[PDB]
Amino acid sequence: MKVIFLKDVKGKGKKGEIKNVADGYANNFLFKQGLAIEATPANLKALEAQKQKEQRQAAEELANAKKLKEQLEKLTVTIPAKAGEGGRLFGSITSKQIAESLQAQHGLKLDKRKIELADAIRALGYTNVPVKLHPEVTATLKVHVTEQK
Amino acid sequence: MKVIFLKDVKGKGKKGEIKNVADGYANNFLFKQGLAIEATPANLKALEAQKQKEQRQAAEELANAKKLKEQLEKLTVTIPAKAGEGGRLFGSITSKQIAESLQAQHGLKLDKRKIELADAIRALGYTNVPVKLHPEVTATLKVHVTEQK
Repeated sequence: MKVIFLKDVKGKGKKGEIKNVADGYANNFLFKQGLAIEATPANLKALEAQKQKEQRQAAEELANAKKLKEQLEKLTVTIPAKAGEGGRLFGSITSKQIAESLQAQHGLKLDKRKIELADAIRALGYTNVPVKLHPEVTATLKVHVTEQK
Repeated sequence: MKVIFLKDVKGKGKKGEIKNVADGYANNFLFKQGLAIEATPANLKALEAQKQKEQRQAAEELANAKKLKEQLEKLTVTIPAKAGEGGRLFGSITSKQIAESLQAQHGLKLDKRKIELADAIRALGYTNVPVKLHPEVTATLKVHVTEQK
């Protein structure tokens, strides 16, 4: 009996792992723990549709990360800050500030989790910060810390 | 008369811009300044071959930048340095040092031009530096500056 696996596969085979399972056992265990479903020509086409949309989405996303990477690499975030000791800052500029100045000045709302800053910026000057927009899309954000007051 | 443009097009149409130019004029001016060539069925197939190889290459490159991006994001460059003044360095760690420590410790020979460091690192700690491996492939290099002596 052909079956559409809903869960127990390589994690969640819900994508559409269609395998011919033993009838009965299928409807006695798999079908019992919601693991699989009847490979009816409806729930087969209906599966195809979901896989087709998941594939479209994944592609929109990638395409978006790519356009977004282009917007970012033309910018320059400007974060002014109180410094003294040879350019050295009083506090530290971190991912939230950078994320905020980016929204405020460039109209971009980016999750601070994507701003791959390691150690918090603690000095006046320019810093190129990497931004992980997607598994295979990283952009360089130029950050500029200027002395205020 | 069909002609294979060798130069004067959008920069260098040498890719294979095959256009039907007026016979005579072609062989009197274009053919004269090496701009175009006879669209013979040999120099047409021979063009196809070059376009086909240029397309293969461009793809190898991209594929390589992508694998290379994976190798880099697993590393951690360790550059020790003389510091004093509250972690502050005596000199500055720049792209050449980073490039060198990368070769020396990880067996990777990368052009320092790809290490998108802005202002030279002048303090002990960790710094994520962007690396432009290709027009659309950037990786994050984690750099670790440790106090020596």
